[PDB]
Amino acid sequence: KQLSSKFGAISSVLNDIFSRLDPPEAEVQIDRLITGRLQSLQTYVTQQL
Amino acid sequence: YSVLYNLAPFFTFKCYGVSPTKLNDLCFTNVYADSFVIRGDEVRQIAPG
Repeated sequence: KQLSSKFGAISSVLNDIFSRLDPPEAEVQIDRLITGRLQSLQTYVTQQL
Repeated sequence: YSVLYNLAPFFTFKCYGVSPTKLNDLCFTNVYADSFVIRGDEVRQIAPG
């Protein structure tokens, strides 16, 4: 279910962001998406530990 | 969109919710064109929020 979270963006698919939005701020959008998913993965890893 | 993005016979072209560079790449269902004239003082008002 964490893959379905927009995390404040306009879409949940990074390919859609890359092919739909201007790259100079699509880089920032992709950075926000990957850091949100990284934080979710860190939380899951702490729960697993 | 070459006459709108690649070529500029119009004074000002600006896209907010979509990428102006990849206008030809996207595919949509339909477009609702609103044509109207504003004096130069109030043309800034055509923007969300």
